[PDB]
Amino acid sequence: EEIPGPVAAWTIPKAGGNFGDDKERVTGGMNGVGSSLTNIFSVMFVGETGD
Amino acid sequence: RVKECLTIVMFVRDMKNMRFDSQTKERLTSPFGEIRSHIQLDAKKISRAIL
Amino acid sequence: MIKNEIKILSDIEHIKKRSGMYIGSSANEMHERFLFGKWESVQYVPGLVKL
Ligand SMILES: Nc1ncnc2c1ncn2[C@@H]1O[C@H](COP(=O)(O)OP(=O)(O)NP(=O)(O)O)[C@@H](O)[C@H]1O
Repeated sequence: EEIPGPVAAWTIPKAGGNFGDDKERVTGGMNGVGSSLTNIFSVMFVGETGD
Repeated sequence: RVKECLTIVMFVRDMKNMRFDSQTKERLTSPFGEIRSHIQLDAKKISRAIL
Repeated sequence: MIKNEIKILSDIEHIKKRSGMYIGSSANEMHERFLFGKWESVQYVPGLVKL
């Protein structure tokens, strides 16, 4: 299925741009599951990303 | 008994190849060679400055 | 220039390349531990004992 960017980042786990090489990445993220973990335990949620 | 009487405020910026052992992410399991190669902090300055 | 290439690994290569995540400390280190009644300082490799 074709799912766009922010909704796959916020609803489906194992999704992120932090799955790169360990020798270059300065960010602390390694899971891809985080905003899904935020969104699952929320009864209301709205999220806007302008690019 | 030496190290039991200190409070330490350590903030480290711009590190690479971080490894934490849990999704809790509360503690670093990175190898000490990468951390020792990245850190160029003069700890002997801290030792003479608290001596 | 640093090299940013996103790599996805299978689980055998994920364990074999990121060995500190799953078997703990993978270096020859020293610990003060209980052995047969005595708290003594001894040096070993924790991965074999973990497995
Ligand atoms: N609001 C957001 N802003 C930026 N990136 C986001 C956002 N929500 C989700 N993402 C992306 O999706 C991922 C969120 O899941 P998460 O589990 O945080 O992954 P991680 O950052 O790789 N691991 P970790 O931070 O250790 O939990 C991030 O890696 C981002 O790439």
